[PDB]
Amino acid sequence: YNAPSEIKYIDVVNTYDLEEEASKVVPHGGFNYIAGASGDEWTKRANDRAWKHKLLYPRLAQDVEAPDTSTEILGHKIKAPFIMAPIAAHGLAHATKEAGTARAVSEFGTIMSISAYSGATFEEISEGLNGGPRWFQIYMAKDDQQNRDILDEAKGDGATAIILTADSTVSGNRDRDVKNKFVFPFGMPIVQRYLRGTAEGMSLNNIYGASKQKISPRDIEEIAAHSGLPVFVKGIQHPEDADMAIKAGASGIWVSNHGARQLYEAPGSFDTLPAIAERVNKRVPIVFDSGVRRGEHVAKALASGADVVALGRPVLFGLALGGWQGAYSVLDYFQKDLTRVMQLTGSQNVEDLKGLDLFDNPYGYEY
Amino acid sequence: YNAPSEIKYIDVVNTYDLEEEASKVVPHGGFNYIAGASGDEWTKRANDRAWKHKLLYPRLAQDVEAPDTSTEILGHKIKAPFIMAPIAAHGLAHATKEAGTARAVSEFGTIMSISAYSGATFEEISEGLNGGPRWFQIYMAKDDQQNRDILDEAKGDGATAIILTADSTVSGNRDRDVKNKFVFPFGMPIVQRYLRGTAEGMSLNNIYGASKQKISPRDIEEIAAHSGLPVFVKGIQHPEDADMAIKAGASGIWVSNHGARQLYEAPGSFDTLPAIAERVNKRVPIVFDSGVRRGEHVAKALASGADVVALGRPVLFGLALGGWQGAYSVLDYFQKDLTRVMQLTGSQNVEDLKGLDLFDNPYGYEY
Amino acid sequence: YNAPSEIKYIDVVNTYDLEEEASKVVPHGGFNYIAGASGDEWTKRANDRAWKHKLLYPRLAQDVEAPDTSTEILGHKIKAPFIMAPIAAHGLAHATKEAGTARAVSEFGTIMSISAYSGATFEEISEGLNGGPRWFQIYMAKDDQQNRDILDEAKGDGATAIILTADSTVSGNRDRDVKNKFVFPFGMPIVQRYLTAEGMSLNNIYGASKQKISPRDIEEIAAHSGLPVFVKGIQHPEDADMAIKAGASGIWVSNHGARQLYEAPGSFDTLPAIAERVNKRVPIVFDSGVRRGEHVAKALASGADVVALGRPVLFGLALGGWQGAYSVLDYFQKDLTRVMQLTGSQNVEDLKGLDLFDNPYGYEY
Amino acid sequence: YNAPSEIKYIDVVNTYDLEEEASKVVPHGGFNYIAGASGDEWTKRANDRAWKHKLLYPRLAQDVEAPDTSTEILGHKIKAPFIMAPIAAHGLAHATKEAGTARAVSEFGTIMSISAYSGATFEEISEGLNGGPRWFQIYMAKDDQQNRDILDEAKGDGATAIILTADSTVSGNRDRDVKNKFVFPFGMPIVQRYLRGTAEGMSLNNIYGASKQKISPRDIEEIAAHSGLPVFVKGIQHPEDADMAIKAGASGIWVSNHGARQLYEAPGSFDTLPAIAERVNKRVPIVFDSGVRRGEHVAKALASGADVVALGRPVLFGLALGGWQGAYSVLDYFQKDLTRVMQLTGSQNVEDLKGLDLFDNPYGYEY
Ligand SMILES: Cc1cc2nc3c(=O)[nH]c(=O)nc-3n(C[C@H](O)[C@H](O)[C@H](O)COP(=O)(O)O)c2cc1C
Ligand SMILES: Cc1cc2nc3c(=O)[nH]c(=O)nc-3n(C[C@H](O)[C@H](O)[C@H](O)COP(=O)(O)O)c2cc1C
Ligand SMILES: Cc1cc2nc3c(=O)[nH]c(=O)nc-3n(C[C@H](O)[C@H](O)[C@H](O)COP(=O)(O)O)c2cc1C
Ligand SMILES: Cc1cc2nc3c(=O)[nH]c(=O)nc-3n(C[C@H](O)[C@H](O)[C@H](O)COP(=O)(O)O)c2cc1C
Repeated sequence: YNAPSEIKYIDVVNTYDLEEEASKVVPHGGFNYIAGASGDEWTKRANDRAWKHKLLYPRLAQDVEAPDTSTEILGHKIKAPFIMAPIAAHGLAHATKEAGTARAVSEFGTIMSISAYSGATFEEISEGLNGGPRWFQIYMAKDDQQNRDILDEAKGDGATAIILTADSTVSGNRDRDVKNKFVFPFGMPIVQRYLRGTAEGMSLNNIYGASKQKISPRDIEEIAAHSGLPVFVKGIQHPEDADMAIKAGASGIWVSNHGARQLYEAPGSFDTLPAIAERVNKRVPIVFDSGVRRGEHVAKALASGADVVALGRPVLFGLALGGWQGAYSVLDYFQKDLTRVMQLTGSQNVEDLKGLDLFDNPYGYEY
Repeated sequence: YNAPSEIKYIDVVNTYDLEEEASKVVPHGGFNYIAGASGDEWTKRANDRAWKHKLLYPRLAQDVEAPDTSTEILGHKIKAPFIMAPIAAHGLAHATKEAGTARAVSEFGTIMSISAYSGATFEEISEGLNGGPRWFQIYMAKDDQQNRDILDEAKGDGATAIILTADSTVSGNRDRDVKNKFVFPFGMPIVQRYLRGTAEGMSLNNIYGASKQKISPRDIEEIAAHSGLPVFVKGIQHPEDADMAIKAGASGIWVSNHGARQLYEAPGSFDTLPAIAERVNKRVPIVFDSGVRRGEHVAKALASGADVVALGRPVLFGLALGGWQGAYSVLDYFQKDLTRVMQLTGSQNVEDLKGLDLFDNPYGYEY
Repeated sequence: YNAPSEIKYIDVVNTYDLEEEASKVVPHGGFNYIAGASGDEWTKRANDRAWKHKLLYPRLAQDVEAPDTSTEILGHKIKAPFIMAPIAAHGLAHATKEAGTARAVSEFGTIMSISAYSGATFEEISEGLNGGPRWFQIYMAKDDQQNRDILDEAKGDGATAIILTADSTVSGNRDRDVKNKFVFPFGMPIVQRYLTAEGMSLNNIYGASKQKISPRDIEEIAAHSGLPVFVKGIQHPEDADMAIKAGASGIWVSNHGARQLYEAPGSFDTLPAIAERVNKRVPIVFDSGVRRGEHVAKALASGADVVALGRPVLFGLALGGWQGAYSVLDYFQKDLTRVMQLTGSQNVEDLKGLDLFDNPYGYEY
Repeated sequence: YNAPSEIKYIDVVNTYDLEEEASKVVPHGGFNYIAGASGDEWTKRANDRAWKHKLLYPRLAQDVEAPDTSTEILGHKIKAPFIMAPIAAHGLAHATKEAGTARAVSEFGTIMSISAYSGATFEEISEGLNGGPRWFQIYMAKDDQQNRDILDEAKGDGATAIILTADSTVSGNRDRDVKNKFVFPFGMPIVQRYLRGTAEGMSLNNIYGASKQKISPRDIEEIAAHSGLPVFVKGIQHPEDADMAIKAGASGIWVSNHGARQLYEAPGSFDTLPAIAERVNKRVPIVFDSGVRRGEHVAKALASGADVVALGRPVLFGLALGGWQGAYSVLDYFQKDLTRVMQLTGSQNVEDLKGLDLFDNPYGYEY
């Protein structure tokens, strides 16, 4: 598998351009595993276009200067209101894999979420983190002792939160991967204990098939009880699931449609956030993902009831283009992009973003 | 007329790509008679885009595993909540014609709808069905006695329901077939008695022209009284017609716009379904059709008041690609497609689909 | 300028296709005069896309057979609920000019509307019409004598109604015509008295015509002529009130095929508010974008009594003289007949009562 | 830097065509500095498409002839209800630069707004104006004394209003300029004092960066007191900013989004105008800009609460193609374009425009 290996900073004009730039250096199967989505990708497009539904106001004479992007979540002080989403198999994008990403996230000054489907070991990722905060994202085994073992290993590594991803009990209908007969070109060491052999050579379909299908609210209770860490439930698009998760002992709600990689013909993730936030009613923090590309998207999420957002495909494409420094350039971009938005919207700090008026655009994308 | 004749299973990634595939092995005229619709096909596009007006939510920690697609309608146990739509002249798609389709439907474990405009005889279809359940779809004669005879032969053959299609008293404005000067290359044995001759060489316009124009609610009561079978009324897009039909003695409502092949500049069929379901108020079963291409569509139709859906074009395209095995592959695709959708929506059985919350998408297709 | 000249029937599958086909037989400048509209033609597209705002229902077991398309308007019995709209300089389309259209309209069995900016004389047109009804559409001279004379000539020739066109006091911003330096290649007998048209822009022609039309003008035309008067060009309900009050016997809802005010609604979208104001006081003619039987149906379900046909008939004339134009009318009649059968309508009155499905998603659905 | 120099009238069919025409005579970097906007320019498109949201009615038999376009604002009599927007660096478009634009505006008979980021000195512009009225647009220095001098200097030149442009406290995300590495090829003599060096070679990001970031309502107060002139606050899109501005001593409101060059993923300017006009409630005059390309636009804006509009890009494109004569030709087109719209909408004068009904188009651009 010919993953790129060059390490270098990159100029980011916008993150959209990074997709096509990455397509030229990443192998065809892996690239399309990363970039693609369910069906004909209408819900991926909806994730993007949802940002035009609520528009930002420039505000004038607001007595603002040098906006501050720092915030805090569950007692982590972070440099900007975003974190790194859990993403499988970073080796598809760059030879330095999750250790590359981890170094970038750490030196930038935010939180790394570690996928259970990582192609790096905890030891390898930890080398990249170099002390930096990490949250571990579990894809559950069917066997209870194996979940206890995985969670114990995650906690031993330093995780300060557990992310239960529950929107992938079976795979999405990912046409590109089907058409490409995509299989993983390397192992997944954290979960291989419950796979039939090694992830190498398996389809995602069958790896999710090995994970737990019959997730119930008791799993949230049990993960909380066992780990003693705050538990996020990830993949929420319906507000009743945020109330269920909280009542089952969740410490955070992670609004997401898995980057449109899961259920097809579903809403753009952003359009779901306000009802979710209204139901959460500030009981616990909210992480939002699925389609964040610009500082304006960071701002709009917060104004709509998120505390932080999670970043995904653009960081991975930066990773492809420049290893840890390319991924860092993308994080840096987002920080600067937000800073501009903060200044022009009249926002001095992060809490101010959460209070912004939004202009309703009933005409949608074509205006 | 060089119809395809190969029999084989086929890979279905999505049903949409089956159209272009079928186009390369079906003669130009018949292919376009199958794919085409009225006018510039805006209402066919509407049938497809309607599915984006109501969007599915993924649901989490639902305690669902191995969902069951099995259901029952008018006492028939079927393997999934879909049945075969009545479609004329399957020999246009495949040399094995309706006998091929029958075998696929029967082997799969659902209901075959026999079109009065079949190019195959009752016994030739019965061959392929091998004992499997069948519903007969009447295009009425003007002559009362010819209707009684057609119903008698249908019932004698084993029909357990009669379907009256009443949205075709004259033909739609099918631009492709006008431009191609399409005429049928074979005969229609069941309705031949009222054609003045044979369907071979006749336009569809003139075949519809020979059937009954002055259909009335008495026709429904007469068919129910004579056959002694439950009667569906097919073609309904307005709720008042549902009230009419039930009052006239129908045992089922079949919501359909005939694949957009009849009235032009009409709504997408799915958009008309909630109003008709509300009016029906569970008094009889509802079959929905016109635009079903995905398991998501099956789920949405049920969530919106349908009890089952009927499949059309994609099963025909499958028949063209690999005979009965080809059509079978299509049925199997829909079954697996729906199973995924059930798992991700939190539906353990088919009844749970009927209670799903849908997200309203007032932006429509471009979002 | 050489207009086509061939006469023949045509196979009309839809009217949209006739635009491109005609483009291949009409000289460029003239064809684009016929086909073009103001600005980037956004409002002409709006006229066409408005039809998807209200959708028809198929209706079943309606006990209907052999629908009847015939109707009546201000005493004239017609074979279908449409008439020919007034259009200028038909010789741009076909050598046989307004006489060819006349004959088509006449044999088909509906009413012809005569433009004052016609290229043919009353007499040339009357031979075409062969005993058939006609409405004269006036563009007003700034001088009263000339209006009296035109009106008498028009009633002398046989006009049974008068159409006041009031939406063209100055021209639309027609970019095609400006880019093409388009000028009329021949003359308009009926109005040259206030100008020859040959070699002048439409801007300067409208320039000569009356800019300060007022409600008085409608009273006067009714008075002088003693014939039922239509006010043509209306898109706002208040002008329907203004009109009826000044003695109009009919409202003609229209935006001039989008050849006039730009960035305005599609014409069909304006129709309900106007019909509601009119409150069946006088008959309503509707135009600006009818292309299908479905459109005739929707306009009638929406408060119109008949529609007027424009572009497609003229494309039909380009292609095949009188016989082509006739094929288009025959198309519309048979197209309407299908829609009636599928919608559950036995007759034209049934069309005016159809329920329509509201589509708030618009054209892309 | 190869600015065009030809001086000639031009036959404007529509303003949109001027952009491509100008692109062939203006140097690449400059041209794209002028034409471009923030991000993917979605908000520049929204500026343009907002015009289709409210549609004009033709009105008949209105007894109207020879519409009068002239109007009055803050005691200037002007020939049509539009003025010239303050735009930096006309030298990017034409060697005659701001003196050329000035002559056109002066001869047409309206007001010139002078950008603090002019490439021409007050004297050069004054020569072109030849006694014509002028408003000066300030980009604030951070140093108080220096603002006093700038305003003293503008007042001495004959400014009869000051325009505070407050939506540019930092630059928009102008991807064209980033990608072209645009820097100014000449100086800005008026603001040299606070760049402490030439603008030549500097980016717009660093120029804005030198102007004042922390603009507060007190700045508006201090400018109105020190200058004794009516102050406009420019860049307003939210109704609260209009309240704030009038409260702080402003004598006019200027609704603008900087032609989409500033905050991205914001509304189209016109959609913001009614709510601002309702809040202002005729207390001061309103100038509207950002996307006016047609006479129909000027009408719609006045019908929506504007007193006059400000014209930007189309005028500069004219200047590129014809120096002062080409710019003049643009002003002349607008005036005739408006005149046609007055006649057909039944508007005898400018006040009549302000009373026009508009048709609400909820279907937006695609209809
Ligand atoms: C290539 C890829 C791999 C992913 N793998 C995982 C995973 O292992 N675990 C998980 O919880 N989410 C995973 N996600 C979803 C991300 O956590 C996140 O929801 C998504 O990337 C947000 O969408 P965006 O990148 O389009 O903005 C993955 C997403 C991508 C694109
Ligand atoms: C090629 C073709 C032939 C059809 N023939 C019949 C028929 O003979 N009888 C009938 O009731 N409906 C007929 N229909 C309508 C089908 O019952 C069904 O309503 C339609 O196929 C649903 O649209 P879809 O197939 O695009 O989903 C036909 C449809 C197609 C495409
Ligand atoms: C080429 C052309 C010339 C026209 N000339 C006139 C005219 O002289 N007087 C008039 O009242 N309307 C005129 N109209 C407007 C028509 O009466 C009618 O309102 C228009 O054709 C409706 O649009 P449609 O043909 O696109 O359906 C003209 C239209 C066209 C296309
Ligand atoms: C090249 C260019 C330079 C501009 N420079 C300035 C400026 O120096 N000061 C300012 O207040 N506005 C400036 N603007 C904004 C204009 O004042 C005005 O808001 C804008 O041109 C209106 O948008 P439109 O030209 O697309 O109609 C500029 C706009 C452009 C395109």
